[PDB]
Amino acid sequence: TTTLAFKFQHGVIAAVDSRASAGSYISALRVNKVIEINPYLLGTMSGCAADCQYWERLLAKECRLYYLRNGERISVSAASKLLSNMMCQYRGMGLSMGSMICGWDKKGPGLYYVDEHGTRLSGNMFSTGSGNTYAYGVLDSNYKWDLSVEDALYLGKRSILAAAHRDAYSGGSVNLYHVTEDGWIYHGNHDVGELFWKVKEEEGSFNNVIG
Amino acid sequence: TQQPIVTGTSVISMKYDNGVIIAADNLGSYGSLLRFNGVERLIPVGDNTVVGISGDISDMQHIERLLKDLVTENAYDNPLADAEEALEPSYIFEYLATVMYQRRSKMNPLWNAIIVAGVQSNGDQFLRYVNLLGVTYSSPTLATGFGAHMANPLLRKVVDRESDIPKTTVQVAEEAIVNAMRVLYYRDARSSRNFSLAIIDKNTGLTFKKNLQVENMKWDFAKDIKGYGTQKI
Amino acid sequence: NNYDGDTVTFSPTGRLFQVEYALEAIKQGSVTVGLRSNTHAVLVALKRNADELSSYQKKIIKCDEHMGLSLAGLAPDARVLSNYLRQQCNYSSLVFNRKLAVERAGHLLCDKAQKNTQSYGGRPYGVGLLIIGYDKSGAHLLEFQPSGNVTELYGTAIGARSQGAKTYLERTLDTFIKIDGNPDELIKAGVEAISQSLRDESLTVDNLSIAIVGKDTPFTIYDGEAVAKYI
Amino acid sequence: GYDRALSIFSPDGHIFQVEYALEAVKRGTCAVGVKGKNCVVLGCERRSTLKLQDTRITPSKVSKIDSHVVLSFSGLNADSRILIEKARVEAQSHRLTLEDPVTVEYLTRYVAGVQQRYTQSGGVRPFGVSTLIAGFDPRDDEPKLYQTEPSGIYSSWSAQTIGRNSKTVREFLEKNYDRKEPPATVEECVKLTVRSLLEVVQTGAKNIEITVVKPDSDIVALSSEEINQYVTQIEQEKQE
Amino acid sequence: DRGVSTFSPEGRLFQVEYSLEAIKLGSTAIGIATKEGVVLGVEKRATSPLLESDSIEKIVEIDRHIGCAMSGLTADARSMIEHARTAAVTHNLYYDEDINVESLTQSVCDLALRFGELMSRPFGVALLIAGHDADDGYQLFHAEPSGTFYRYNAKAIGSGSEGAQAELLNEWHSSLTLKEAELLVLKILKQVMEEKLDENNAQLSCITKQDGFKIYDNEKTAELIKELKEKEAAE
Amino acid sequence: MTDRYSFSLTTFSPSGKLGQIDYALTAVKQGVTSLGIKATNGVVIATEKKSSSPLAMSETLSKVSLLTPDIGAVYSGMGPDYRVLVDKSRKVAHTSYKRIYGEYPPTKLLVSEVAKIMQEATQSGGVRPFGVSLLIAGHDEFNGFSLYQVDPSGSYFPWKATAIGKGSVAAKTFLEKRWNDELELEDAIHIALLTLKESVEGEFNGDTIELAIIGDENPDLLGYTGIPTDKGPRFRKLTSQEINDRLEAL
Amino acid sequence: GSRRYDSRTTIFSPEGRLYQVEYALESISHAGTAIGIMASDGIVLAAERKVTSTLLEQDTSTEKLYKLNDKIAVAVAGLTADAEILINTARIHAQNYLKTYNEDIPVEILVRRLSDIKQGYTQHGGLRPFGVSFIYAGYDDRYGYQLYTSNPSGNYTGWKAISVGANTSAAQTLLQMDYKDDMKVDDAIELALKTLSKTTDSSALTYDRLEFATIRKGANDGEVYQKIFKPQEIKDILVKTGIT
Amino acid sequence: QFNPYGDNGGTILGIAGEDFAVLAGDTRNITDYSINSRYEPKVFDCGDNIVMSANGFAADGDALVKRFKNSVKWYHFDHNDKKLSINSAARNIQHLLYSRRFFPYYVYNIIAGLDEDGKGAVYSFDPVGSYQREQCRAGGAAASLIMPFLDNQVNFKNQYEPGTNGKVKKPLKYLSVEEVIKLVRDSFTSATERHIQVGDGLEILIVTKDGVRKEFYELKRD
Ligand SMILES: O=C(C[C@H](C(=O)O)C1CCCCC1)Nc1ccc2ccc(-c3nc(-c4ccccc4)cs3)cc2n1
Ligand SMILES: [Mg+2]
Repeated sequence: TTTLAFKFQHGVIAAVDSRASAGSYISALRVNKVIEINPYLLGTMSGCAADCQYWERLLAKECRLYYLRNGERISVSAASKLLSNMMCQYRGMGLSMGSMICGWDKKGPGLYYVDEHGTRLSGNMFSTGSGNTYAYGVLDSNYKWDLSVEDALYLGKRSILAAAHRDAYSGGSVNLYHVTEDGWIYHGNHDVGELFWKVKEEEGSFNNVIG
Repeated sequence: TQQPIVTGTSVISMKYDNGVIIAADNLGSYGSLLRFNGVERLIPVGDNTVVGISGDISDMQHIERLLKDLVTENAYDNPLADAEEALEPSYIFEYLATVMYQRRSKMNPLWNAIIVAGVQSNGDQFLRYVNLLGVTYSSPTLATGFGAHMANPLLRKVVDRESDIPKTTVQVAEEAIVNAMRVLYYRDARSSRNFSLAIIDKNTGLTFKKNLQVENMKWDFAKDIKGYGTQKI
Repeated sequence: NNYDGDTVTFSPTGRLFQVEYALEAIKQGSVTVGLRSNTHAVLVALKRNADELSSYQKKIIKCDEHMGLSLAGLAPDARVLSNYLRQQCNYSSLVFNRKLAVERAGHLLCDKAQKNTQSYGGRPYGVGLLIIGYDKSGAHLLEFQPSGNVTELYGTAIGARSQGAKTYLERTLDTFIKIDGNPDELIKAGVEAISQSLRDESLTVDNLSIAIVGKDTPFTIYDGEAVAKYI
Repeated sequence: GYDRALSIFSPDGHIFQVEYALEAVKRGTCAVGVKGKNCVVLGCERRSTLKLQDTRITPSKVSKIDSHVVLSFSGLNADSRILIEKARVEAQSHRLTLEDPVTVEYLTRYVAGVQQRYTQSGGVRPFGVSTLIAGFDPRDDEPKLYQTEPSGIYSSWSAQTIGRNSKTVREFLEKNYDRKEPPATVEECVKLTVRSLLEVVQTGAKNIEITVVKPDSDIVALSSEEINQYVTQIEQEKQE
Repeated sequence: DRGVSTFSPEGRLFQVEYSLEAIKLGSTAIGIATKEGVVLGVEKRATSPLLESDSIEKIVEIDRHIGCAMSGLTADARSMIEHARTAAVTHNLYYDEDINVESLTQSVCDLALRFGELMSRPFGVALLIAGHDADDGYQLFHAEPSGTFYRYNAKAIGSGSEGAQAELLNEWHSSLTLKEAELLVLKILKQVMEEKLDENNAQLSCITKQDGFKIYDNEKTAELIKELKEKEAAE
Repeated sequence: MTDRYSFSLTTFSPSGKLGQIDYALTAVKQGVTSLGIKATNGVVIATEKKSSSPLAMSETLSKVSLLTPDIGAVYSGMGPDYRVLVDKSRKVAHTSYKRIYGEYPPTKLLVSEVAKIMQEATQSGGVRPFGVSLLIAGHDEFNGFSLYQVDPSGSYFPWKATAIGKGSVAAKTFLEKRWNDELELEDAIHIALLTLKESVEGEFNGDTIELAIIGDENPDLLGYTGIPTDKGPRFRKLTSQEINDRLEAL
Repeated sequence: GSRRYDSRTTIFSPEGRLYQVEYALESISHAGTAIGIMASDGIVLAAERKVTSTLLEQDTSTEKLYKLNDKIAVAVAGLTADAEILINTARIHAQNYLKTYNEDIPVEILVRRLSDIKQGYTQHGGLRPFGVSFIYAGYDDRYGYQLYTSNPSGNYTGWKAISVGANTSAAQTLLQMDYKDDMKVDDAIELALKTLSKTTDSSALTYDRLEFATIRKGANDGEVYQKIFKPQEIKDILVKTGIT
Repeated sequence: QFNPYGDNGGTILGIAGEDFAVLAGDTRNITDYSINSRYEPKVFDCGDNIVMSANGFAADGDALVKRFKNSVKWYHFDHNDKKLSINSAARNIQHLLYSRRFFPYYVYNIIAGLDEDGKGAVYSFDPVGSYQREQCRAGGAAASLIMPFLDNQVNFKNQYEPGTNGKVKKPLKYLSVEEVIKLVRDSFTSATERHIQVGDGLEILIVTKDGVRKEFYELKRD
């Protein structure tokens, strides 16, 4: 698995892979590792699929109830905290969940990392899963705040591709998302096999691989 | 979680054209010690069902009491207790299966393997298995423990699939069961010569045979076997 | 008088007034009829509306594929008792792979209602029920009173003006019991029975509610244009 | 446990215990709340039947629930402490779970909910307390003033009074307070709050307490001399 | 004294009947169901001119497809609304769909008779629950403290209810538009209210399939009031 | 079932009276007279053995009870209420003191514990107050000899000498004239016997009177030897013969 | 059932008063008068024992003045048994605070805690309230010397001088007349005894009918000392002030 | 020590068509190297045009199916006989599975039916409740043998159009029910050859707007 998310001038980008494995066997080529909590909130998935789905769909329940009670949309900070507090109850019981809560609120674009230990970190850039090291390399060397939406989408896409290539448990396809103040926008499913050959030619990268 | 102490070995059974047959030996083993020789492991419930139990005997005696209490409870405020609202084999089995799965789910199992044999109201044959894990399955032949490894192969030669059931008579089925019990006595170290056999027929009802013995055994060829290879004397 | 403040108090003549007052709530309720043959059992219920803008309160509740009832009195109490029946029918299926006998269902309702008549703090149920069903001993009809009394009958009626329908069924006893293998004729007899309890108002399309269960017929409820056939 | 239903309906559709709790509020000392353009002022009556009192240590009538919200009341004093404690706990509980301080509306809704719960729970009686809750929402410069009562209903007010002779001071506020142009400054808002209490109080000495709450957690309580200057100026204009 | 769950000699629960008297003292709330939507309107009834009327919240959102109006002891409604919102969202969690209006109403009514010696008394508030689902379309329910709920084409609750209900008897037909229903609620509210109806002491709302539940602005309602005055002066 | 009386049965009346406590005190007034006198080197407590029938063996009914080796008690009012209070008093001396500190409680603290039990019956749900007044005499190292009275309310007072029950008013007057701060134990016993004779109608002897003392340590009543610091109980119940001997010198 | 016999101790009257609290206050008005006076250099607690006997052991007796900790004491008016229940709870609370924060409990915090317990008995549980009124005399390093009172309603207030129990109306008038802010402990001692001597229902005020206590910074250097007066010491101060 | 879990073998396969869906599974039940039954049904009609199979530990599989069938029954009671949509059933099953997050149902579950637009639908679950909608899914013992074949013959993976040499993929043309059943039968016949736990019989449940139909085929019994 490889997931990432970063803040920038024009919101936040969220990119994930699509592979699921049972040992060496690839049990799924195309799983959705982004959860649509609400039209202004997203959540990545790494660790146990069941734990990520259950607790984040339950976070959505709680974020919706918030809106009904207060007539206002919940902040990214508060949503991330509610989630981290759920993890804190099954503390030590064996849950496995690593996610990044992406959204836009009154303070602008927001991004929090949350894991099963109850950890909750605010930051401009995060990446989780077995392939996060490969993604961080591409991100750290190409990231700017002055990024255009077009270039930013490509960065997160190219970063997943880097991990899908090297990490055996990462691959399948890339799912892209862009979060604006008017909500999140899905930017499609991109097969890694086709994307790889395309990027190699157009970029000139992956010279070591023959095509 | 426990361990079984006093145990009962194989229970074997099969369907035939008009009903079912079930059998089990009369031994209660204490490890390698053949401690109790008069143990009945086939327990009739009414005149249409026989429950055959293997594994822990103390848990068997507990199940025996649950079934006895089930009959008592079914008769309460039930004018048709000996007729339309009598206990069916399917009712008795599902009850036990519910109990077995609940007990394993509390990590405190009844250390048994059970076969419920009987005939339903509509004359249909009933034969289903359940064990300490709550695992259930049905087949034309069913056997527990060693019987699964040695008896089923012999009984499946008579009834290999569903279509063979109407072609199988009670004399043939009983002959196969009795032969299987002899084979288990030859080869199962926790078996006894003495056993019980029950037939539930849709016409002749429940026939319960006690104090049966394995007979017509072949041992004479043993006299010619000498040494373990090179010895002649 | 002095002995009607709670359910835990007998009167000097040995009466339980709170139970009798609960029985009174049934008499205020809208009429419902029950009757059976040897093959089928039928419920017929006159639904009541609040006004012309309002809907007609539902009277019949399904408990299982082979069992259900009609209500007269406090509707929320019928929901509680019908929920209990649904669970008991369901316990019998899941544990024993056995459809719950109608007679045993009556015994369970009796015992549940009884506990509310002997304890302090609680109250009796304020509803009467007519349970129909088809089990291993054929068709059945039961009448439930919140006193705890449950009775197996060929036919009956409860609610306001129910005495008219009950007399009709008492005359027709020998006829409708013989209506075997003919669901429509058995319903006709039920619709004709409930008609003996009507005054001023008549049976319209959104007024009438019918239910049936039988040998090869799951418990099904008929409302709206589905009962226009019988008007 | 003691489960007895004390708050119940009567034949005419009244819950007498809740209504008798309002009579306890009627007995309590007068409390008033007035919101200006950029502030809210809370005025409170102190009955002068009790002298030889130590005013340093005596429980003050206005209580801080958080750094940005205050609560005053009329009715049973002991009952008010329980509501204040619960409110203070909820304020910190909100900051801890949501990472924002409570809004004035939220805090009011919570206190009102506690009051309501005590009108249909077994073995308990209603709070004999009405509250005035005032403050400013985080990063907001719009004044907030709410009222609660034993039944559990709550609402927002441009200006409001509760307690004994509240009928009289509400009469004063209704004719003196203009919605189109509220007290533009702190002075005007305090002056109007003192004027309203002078209709009922008796002597303008130690009988009037004033607490000014401004935006961004700026809360201060006026002293005796500061209030006395308002009392002096009001009556000197009145002699005409 | 006497039990809280006691039956009267007539076969009614004393406490339930007494709570109905409290609802009669409440401010008027009216609901009208049409094939274009359901309209909900309420009398605010401010006790004083200093009370900021926009803080009076007697019309409430339960879900995007379900709205609710209240009359009686309005403080009692808060826990009922909380339960309704939880039930609606919980069902969406379990079944990935909107919940039926009837099922939501039934869930609220299950609380009603959970009182004894559970809560100590019945609720002293009635609710008009309006909404839309794919199975039964636009619906309006009246939820009482007895645990009973009736569906209605149109319904009025509160102090001016029997007068308003008689008026709704004559005016309602199956071909009403949404605009016609809006004016009809305003007309009947103006008739039964003590004070003169305006945008500040009365509130409108509606539920449509497209836009969901919406509370009307005071500017939007003011225009509908002006439109009402002119059409009544037209004959 | 379940105890559904979770509310107080003792409440304030408009006049500020707690009725059930007052009525409990009235029950104590009807009770047989008992008294206590404190000396310089001891304390004495006494009462009449009012036998309900001559066929009854009054020796089996003990009105004067040992609570600890150095503390004793007597009562006036309802006997059964006393008996259970003695059971609880004996137990609380162990659970709330001896099992913690390894020694028996001082008189005042055991009295405090008994008082608490009696106060709780005056406020707790579904109970009536105890219908007894207790006189508790005792000794401990740091406080010396002491005598306490405990009422149904749970209030307790230390006395030099006092009386409760039937003829308490007359007996307290009799004690005021005779008591001084220089009395020896034998003098206090003599005064106790004189005081008690006034309230007794019928037979007045060792078989109809119950009397005990808190005095010197009794090593003969300890039951074992070998530990110097353990010297025996200070509580001792006088025999029928021992009482009669002092009635000849009366 | 049981409902029949329930007095309903926690309900409002039609006028908005708590019946049992008002009746408990009526009980307290018959209790021995207790007075507290706060000075610049200390606090005085004086209290009258109720119609005693000559055979009562006074030197080991305590019905009015109790020690909560080294810095705080209370004077009692009402049911003594009820007061001891609350006193032991207050002693525990003070020790809980000391264990938690390693500092002596501020006076008001202790007073609020006890007053909250009293409040609870008026709002829930169906039990009768505690028929007790306290005068709290204490010291801490925030507010210095402090006097408080609490009553069965659970309401508490601070005072410069205050009385509880019998004849508080007469007693409060006398205190209000002669009290001044710059007063000292020795003067306050005299005022307390003079007030009791005029308000008492007894024929004459003697040592055996009094309990007395002071809280002074008259302890060697910056620290506070509690002095529960002995019978002989009460007899001496009565002669000194010129009452006997 | 007591092991509450077991492995009853078996293999299941779900394929979603354009306007239909199939859920197939072998009928062999086993423990270790023994056969318990040559015909023990594993795929069930649960009502509302939904089929289900919980493969793995048969005791947990029978319990889950039994509970879901019950959930359908109560959905009708509680929501006015409303039809339970396949997406709603899938979400419900997630919550049934996660109710045992710490003592899981040891089964891989698949359901099949039609969505609300009438198109074919398959949903696939893990033991703890992760689920997602899929086109093709093989579950159980021989899942790793079958899925690669389905990637190739259903989704035409690694297949390109002759002459272009890798430039143009093979177009994803829709499959008929008859074409799907062939791929199912060949999948199980191949699995039966190379996997000892697969054999005896094959039962297929086909779902269309007309209802649920069954088909049975013999497999090798060795
Ligand atoms: O997160 C991880 C694994 C970790 C990783 O690769 O870094 C591993 C590190 C290497 C050792 C093992 C752990 N896997 C994820 C992540 C997100 C996931 C999101 C959805 C799914 C879904 N799987 C089904 C599904 C699958 C198989 C069968 C049936 C259903 C449905 S949805 C699976 C997901 N699996
Ligand atoms: Mg094979």
